Amino acid sequence: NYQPTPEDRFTFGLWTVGWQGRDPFGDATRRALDPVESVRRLAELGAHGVTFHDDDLIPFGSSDSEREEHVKRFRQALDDTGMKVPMATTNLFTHPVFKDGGFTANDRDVRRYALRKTIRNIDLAVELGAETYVAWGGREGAESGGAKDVRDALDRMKEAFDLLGEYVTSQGYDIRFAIEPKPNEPRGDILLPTVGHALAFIERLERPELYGVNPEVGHEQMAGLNFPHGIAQALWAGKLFHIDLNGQNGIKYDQDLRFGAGDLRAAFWLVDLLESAGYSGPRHFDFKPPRTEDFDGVWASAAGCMRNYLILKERAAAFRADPEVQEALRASRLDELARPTAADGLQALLDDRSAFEEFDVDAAAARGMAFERLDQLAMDHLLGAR
Amino acid sequence: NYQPTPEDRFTFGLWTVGWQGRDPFGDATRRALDPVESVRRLAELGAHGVTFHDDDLIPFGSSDSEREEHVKRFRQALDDTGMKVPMATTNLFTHPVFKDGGFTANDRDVRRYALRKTIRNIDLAVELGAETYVAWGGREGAESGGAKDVRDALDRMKEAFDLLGEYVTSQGYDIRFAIEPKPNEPRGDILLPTVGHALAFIERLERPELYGVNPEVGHEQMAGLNFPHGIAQALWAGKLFHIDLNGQNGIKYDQDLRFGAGDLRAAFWLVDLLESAGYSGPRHFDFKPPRTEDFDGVWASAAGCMRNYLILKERAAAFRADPEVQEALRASRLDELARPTAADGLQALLDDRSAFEEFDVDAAAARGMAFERLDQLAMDHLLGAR
Amino acid sequence: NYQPTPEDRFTFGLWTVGWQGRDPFGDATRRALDPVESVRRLAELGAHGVTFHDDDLIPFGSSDSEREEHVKRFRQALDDTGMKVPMATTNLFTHPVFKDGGFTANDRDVRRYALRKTIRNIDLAVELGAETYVAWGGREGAESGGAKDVRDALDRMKEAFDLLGEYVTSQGYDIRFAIEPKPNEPRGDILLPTVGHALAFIERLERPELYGVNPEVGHEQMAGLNFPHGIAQALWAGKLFHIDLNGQNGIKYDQDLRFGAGDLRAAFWLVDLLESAGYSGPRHFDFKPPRTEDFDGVWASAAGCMRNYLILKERAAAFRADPEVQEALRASRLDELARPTAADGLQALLDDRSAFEEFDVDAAAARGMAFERLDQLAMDHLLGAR
Amino acid sequence: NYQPTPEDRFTFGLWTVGWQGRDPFGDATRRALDPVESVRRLAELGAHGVTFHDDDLIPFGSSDSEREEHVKRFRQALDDTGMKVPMATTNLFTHPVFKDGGFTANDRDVRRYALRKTIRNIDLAVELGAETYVAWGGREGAESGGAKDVRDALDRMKEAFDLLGEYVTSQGYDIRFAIEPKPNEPRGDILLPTVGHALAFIERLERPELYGVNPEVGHEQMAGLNFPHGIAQALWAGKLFHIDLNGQNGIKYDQDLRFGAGDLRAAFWLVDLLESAGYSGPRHFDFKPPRTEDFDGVWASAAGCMRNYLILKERAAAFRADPEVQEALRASRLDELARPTAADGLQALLDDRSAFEEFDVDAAAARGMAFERLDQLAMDHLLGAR
Ligand SMILES: [Mg+2]
Ligand SMILES: [Mg+2]
Ligand SMILES: [Mg+2]
Ligand SMILES: [Mg+2]
Ligand SMILES: [Mg+2]
Ligand SMILES: [Mg+2]
Ligand SMILES: [Mg+2]
Ligand SMILES: [Mg+2]
Repeated sequence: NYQPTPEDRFTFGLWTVGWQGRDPFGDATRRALDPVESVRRLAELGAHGVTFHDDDLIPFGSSDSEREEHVKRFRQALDDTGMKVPMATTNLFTHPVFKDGGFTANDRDVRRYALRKTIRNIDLAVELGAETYVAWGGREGAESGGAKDVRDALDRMKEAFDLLGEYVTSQGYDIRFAIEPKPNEPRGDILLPTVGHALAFIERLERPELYGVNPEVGHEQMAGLNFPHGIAQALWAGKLFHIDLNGQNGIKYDQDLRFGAGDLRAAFWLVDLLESAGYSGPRHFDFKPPRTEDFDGVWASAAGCMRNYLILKERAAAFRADPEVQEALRASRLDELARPTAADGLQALLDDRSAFEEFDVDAAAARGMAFERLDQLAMDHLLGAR
Repeated sequence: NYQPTPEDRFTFGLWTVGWQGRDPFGDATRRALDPVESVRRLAELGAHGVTFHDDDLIPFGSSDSEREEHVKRFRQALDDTGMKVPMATTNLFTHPVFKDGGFTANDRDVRRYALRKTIRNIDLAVELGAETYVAWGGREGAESGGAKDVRDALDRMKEAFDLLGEYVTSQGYDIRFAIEPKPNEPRGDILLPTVGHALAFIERLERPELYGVNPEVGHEQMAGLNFPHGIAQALWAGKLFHIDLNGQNGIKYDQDLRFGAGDLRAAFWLVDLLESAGYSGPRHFDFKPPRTEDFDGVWASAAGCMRNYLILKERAAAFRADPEVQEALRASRLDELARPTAADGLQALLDDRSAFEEFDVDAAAARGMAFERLDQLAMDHLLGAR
Repeated sequence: NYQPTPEDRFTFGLWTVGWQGRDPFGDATRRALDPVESVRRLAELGAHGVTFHDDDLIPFGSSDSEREEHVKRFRQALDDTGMKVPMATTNLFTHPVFKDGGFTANDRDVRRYALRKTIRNIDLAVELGAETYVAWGGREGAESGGAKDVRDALDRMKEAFDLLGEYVTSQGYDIRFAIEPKPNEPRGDILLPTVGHALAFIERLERPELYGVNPEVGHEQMAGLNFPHGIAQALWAGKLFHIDLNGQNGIKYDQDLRFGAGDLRAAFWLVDLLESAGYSGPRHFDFKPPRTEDFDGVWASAAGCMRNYLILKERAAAFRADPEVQEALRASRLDELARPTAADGLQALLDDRSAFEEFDVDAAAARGMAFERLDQLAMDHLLGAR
Repeated sequence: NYQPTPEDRFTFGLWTVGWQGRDPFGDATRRALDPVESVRRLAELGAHGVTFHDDDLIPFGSSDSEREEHVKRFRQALDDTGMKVPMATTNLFTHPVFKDGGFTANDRDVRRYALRKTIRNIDLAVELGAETYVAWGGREGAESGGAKDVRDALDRMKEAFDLLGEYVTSQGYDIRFAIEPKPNEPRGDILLPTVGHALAFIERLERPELYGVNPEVGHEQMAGLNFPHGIAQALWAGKLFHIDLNGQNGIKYDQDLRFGAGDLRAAFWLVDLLESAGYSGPRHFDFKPPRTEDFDGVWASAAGCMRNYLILKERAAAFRADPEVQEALRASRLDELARPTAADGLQALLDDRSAFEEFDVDAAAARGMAFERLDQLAMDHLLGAR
């Protein structure tokens, strides 16, 4: 009954099930989890692997000696469980030194420190076998207009990512970068606030082939945007390197609900798209078990993430395989959308009198699109009424 | 007292002061304006020029004979007033044939018709001396998930813009295209919903140098985004070809208030940015005089657009020239943001022990950014308290 | 298979399936429907009844003679089909005279005209057997701060509703009023913008027992509010006289999607609440078939409204009847929420040392709420995985 | 130059300038402030008084002995400075025991504990001379639909407030309660989410005269609502007992910016309303100095709160005193809005043929409202261009 296996490629951040429940108005409600027990519990639930910030695994300020001991304990748990580490990232947001950003801090010495902290963790990520390195610039931004010249900040952001790209190519590392956008919180406005802004920025880097996006369901929805549409544009550009799955109820603070919560129909269309397009990367959950929950609720919440993906996967597959849906797709002319507008070329189009001079505009306008019948078949499939 | 002259490059769409006041719930409250009287009245107000949709100037369905007479009347009014036409665009949204889009309609024959309708108006725009041709894909989108395969739609959108680019280069026209993003309305979700999505899409076109963005204040604010930040990224990419100025009160329907209304502080930071960066294109107002107004209120509203720009221009210039503000900018290290993070290169950075091993993280964290004092000086300048 | 019957009390506005598809940017895509054919088609679909604005049934400006003929045709169709008319309302928003409002227009003569137009339709509504009279003040509001003194406007709004209440009591009519809130559109801000504001206003009227609320799914969601929570407060106050069912995708223009579209999980919790609380009024759909659709799509969209309600009704009933869910409700202490905090009284509470002096705050804090397991059971029931 | 004095009645929460800068993603950037030094520094800035949560003044878990010493130190600083304490409140949100709420927690023993914790602080507030006791139910709410039966929760909320009202009347205390609404954060949805919901709830309490609202600028704007409109309705109902002043940039997390930041024009219309209506309560700032700031930035931010109020007060007064504005108000018929619609009564209205039968609807519709000229005069006054 919708049981995950490591072949489903479900992954979790250490910081997700490990979130102690401290929010802007309240103290932690759960004790800290040992990264080793998180790996063990996730493996029993059917997870494929885990991800980490440097500071999740190695407490900030650790000596090189303690650092080695933390990695060895972690590596032993991975060996014992068969869990993989497909992605890693840097914490450039918790420590007070990053209060005005890491890569785009106004202070130059902070920017240099941020780069050195990142490079150190890239080495560790490669050693653990990570294939994607995520950058979430949570402190890159501003609360007021004069605090940040955004053109200069984008220069600094490009400089930082270009240097990271020079570092991985000079070391011969087989790792790629993924930028994770977020529109706001904790800064009043964050630089590169949506998937689109991040995709546009990547095209200005020196080695654009090394960089893609790591979109998160809830973050695009914090701007009221259609997440499946944004994912489709990232896939269209060949830039969907990784994805963060969770839930969000509209435009408000970043909720990080378990996947399937929040906008359920958007979750259906997302799974339909990822499975149809053959996305083969990790299905990563960046979620927070609500601070109302004890540790039993943490693992129930994590299990629910994977369960909801598998239920939606089944429903989307039944939707696409239904002959009546295939009939409805043709009635709405989805087949015609996939055909070129003018494969005959510009000159043939200009000479084609049926495209303008003799085009019956009233007859074309009278054709219904039959979209509502199609959408109700999708609803019926989602709800199990077909 | 803040009087505009044609040297200020203020322009208005015919459809702005010409809006009759029909909204989704109500009939028109004003009679239609002759395009010739709009040109005359705007010239008396100090405007530099006007813009038009094809269907604003030539009523849909006009014969070639009536078309010639409409253009000649319009050209005579331009000659009589000295008004310019710096931009033109196509109406691909009003007629029922465009109910599922123009360039990305599911029906192939509609897509071909949309291209022919656009090409015809490009010829006219060039004849009138327009330098920028704007495309607002208001019907390109969907209300439901299955109605539009977004990857196929982006293929169709790229095909359409590539064909337009082939057309202007083969004709030898000196005109460039600007895509105007909008996140929603009238479609449930519109393709290329923000400046970022449009910038990313442009980089996939065959001749990207021909295409830029035409951002609108209110449209980015309909996604809760920081409009000056988005403009800065467009300037950083070299893609700000045109701009639509107006006002918007938050995330809701597209209000198109007169410029300066809505988010007043964002308007200040926008003008500061455009003037500092030396933007030399038209200051175009895409606004709607509220349907509460008679024709006297229409011209008062249009005059207010230009007045508010000139007041904000004065205040932003006083802000940047104030020695105390220049002192505060250095106190907040805006000068350091403009300096390279690592002009010494990657290897020097890796060997620099002051960037990590010997970096005093507690001393750097204790430095205040002094952003609040800087922002209050900006407030004082905006309010005329300095 | 989820077939509606008139016993389900599904009703539709004439203006819903009759919407011609004119939006702020486009002309109508469908021809006008005769109110008589709408009644016939809805009856065949299983609807219980219809609702109307005065101007939906009797074209504005009609003579008393034409008025009588329009009512007689309509009454004959009701007799032929068995359809009821449970609710009626006034159009105080389409005609230009209402551009600054009806009851709160700045012009006194418009306010008097608005009252007379309303009173005339109350008489007709009573004659047709309507039990609820809805008031949606779509033009009561402002785009700018100085245009409307809101305290004076609330005086005028109270005066108007008090006069309507005096009229129905003096005539001996058995009809009640329901105020329909909306936060914005077509005005920049609308007075009484949410269910809460309307409930508070009602308590200041001379005869508060005559007035309740007519909340609409999409309107509360245009403020990002939880619609089932707002309905619960209206039920708690005894003021849910009527309800408008539809769908909305977040904070944007009023979409009026078919019910079940938009926020699907909120639709589930709404149906669960209405059915558990024993709401016995009409299930009214205020929706607009998208303008992409021809007339076949209109009736498919209307049928989908009722189908989705019946599917959700089945799923919510299975959720509440599931013994495992009843167990989970007790594990989350929903039973304790229903028990008085201090039925022993204030003095016993003050003397109860187990409530403070000897309360084990750490042991209470450690109890998990088990909310995530409960919410996943709700998800499983909604998706038909149980 | 816009200097505050204690006669301006500016007050600050201890938790405002005392905020250490811990946010959901980052550690504190400032050390804790002694409440005594906050009182001294605020007095030097011209503040009138301070407010506190119980846990701001007396650390949680303090013995009665330490409690007495904390109050005595605080009282001495008030005596030394002349600072007043006009308002106090309870922290029912930080400690883990309150993770599912205080007054509406599902666990009955937590609800009883919450009441006892509140009653203890009411005694202290009265001893310090507070006139208003604020309740912000930050944890009263839910992240999921089944976790909270909202009708039962409203019963529990009414029970709690009724008991507090019985307590203050039985003790003979001269204190009133003010409910502070917030739509979300830290809960997914918070009960009584707006001013309207809180006003409606108050009317169901046993002694409604004891309860009013404490609206906060940013909280109503988190629902996209017009804050001056909501304040006007609270004033109209006689329920504006207190107010929280700050700034917010649209629909997102609760920013608590200094007053005047965020929506500047809404701040102008708010001050215009408070001063015109003769609001005589405290001008309380509930704001957070951004965590980018050191302690010098904290006091600059607090000073900016008061400065911006005084500048806006001057501009609103000049606006209302300008003869040209008074002329424009009559041109827009604000005088007619203040006059009764039908002081002649219902029967005279029904017999008045000029209100309907002979009303010239086309002539009334043609009248412009002149709102745009009025709004530009307001803009000119705000910007100091008049
Ligand atoms: Mg998130
Ligand atoms: Mg993430
Ligand atoms: Mg617009
Ligand atoms: Mg525009
Ligand atoms: Mg609606
Ligand atoms: Mg409605
Ligand atoms: Mg706040
Ligand atoms: Mg507050």
